[PDB]
Amino acid sequence: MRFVLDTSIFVNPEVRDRFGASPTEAMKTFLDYAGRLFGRVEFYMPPGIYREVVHFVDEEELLPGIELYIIKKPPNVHDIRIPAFVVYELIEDVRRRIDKGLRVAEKAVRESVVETDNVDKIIQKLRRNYRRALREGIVDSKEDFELILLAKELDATIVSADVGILTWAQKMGIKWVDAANFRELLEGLVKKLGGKN
Amino acid sequence: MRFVLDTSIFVNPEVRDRFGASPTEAMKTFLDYAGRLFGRVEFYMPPGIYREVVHFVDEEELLPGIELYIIKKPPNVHDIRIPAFVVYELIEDVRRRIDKGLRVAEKAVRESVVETDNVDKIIQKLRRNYRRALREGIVDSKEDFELILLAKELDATIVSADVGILTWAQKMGIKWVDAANFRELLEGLVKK
Repeated sequence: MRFVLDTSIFVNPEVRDRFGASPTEAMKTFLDYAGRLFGRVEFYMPPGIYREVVHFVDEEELLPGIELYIIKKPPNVHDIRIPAFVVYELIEDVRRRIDKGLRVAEKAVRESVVETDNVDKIIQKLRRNYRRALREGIVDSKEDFELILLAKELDATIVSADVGILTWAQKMGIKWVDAANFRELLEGLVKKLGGKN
Repeated sequence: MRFVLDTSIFVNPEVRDRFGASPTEAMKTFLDYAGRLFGRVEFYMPPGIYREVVHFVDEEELLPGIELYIIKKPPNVHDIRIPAFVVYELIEDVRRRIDKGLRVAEKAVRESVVETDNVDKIIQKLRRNYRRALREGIVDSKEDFELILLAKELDATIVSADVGILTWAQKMGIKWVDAANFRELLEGLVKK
């Protein structure tokens, strides 16, 4: 049994809280389950996803588990074929993520700026935040593709709280589970396989 | 012989001028060649590309040719498989198209915003121009994929002046020609 993990159960405050009060504690709780399933169940992340979660998590404090129990593996691309509609999936993902980023970038400017600020100061704040929304929207959509393609090739279950990802997985015939229910699934996997829970 | 046409030879002033002084004139000149090659050479556009060209071209003033000699055909997507690296090509294309838009949005904001605008007005000018850059960057990248996939399925030659599209065609082993030389290519086909 193989799982491909999105950032959700570690970095999304409304789902990672089922595992811990911080990303580091959430990861620690996850790794305790992953350790108890070592050799029976494998957990994968594309490298770009892993780099995002460990921006928030204390990697040094979670050795050896953080390196042994999460497999960092980019999907294979050479000689691999995918449905053509995947391109439309990626396009909607980019538009979905960028539109949200623009709102976030706008709301961020409207909290920092005061009516007395000059024109150039206002423009540089919006341009900076808009540029960040675009670049993050693009990388994250590519990372979404990596997750999908990795789980497809591994015949693994995707673990995410992102509705767009789960619908995309569904359409491609990829197994998935809602990340909000992942701890429940992990608890049931330990009980099905033995050992202290 | 089959050709898949980008907007270039109709809407890009630096390329269509080789066919006519306006998009309508360019289309008229092109249809002149396309009519005389009817039955020998077929010309295709994805529907989204066609709608873009005829926003600038008076479709009414060019009947019957504009309807007979250009085949509007979306690529097939159902049950179609593509190489996975196409998605990476599309990602680079999106970034390329968005980057171009940012320059357009940049100059447009720079001219539109004035010292007197309140905070709401500056934000609305910036948001409006950036959203338009994003929207067009997204549509153009999807149309670029439609062009690419169409030419793939037809084994047709892409006709474009867009560096992104030609590089994408090259990587995928799709025939292409620089649209700046298309009239010259058409002239040589007609003499045949």
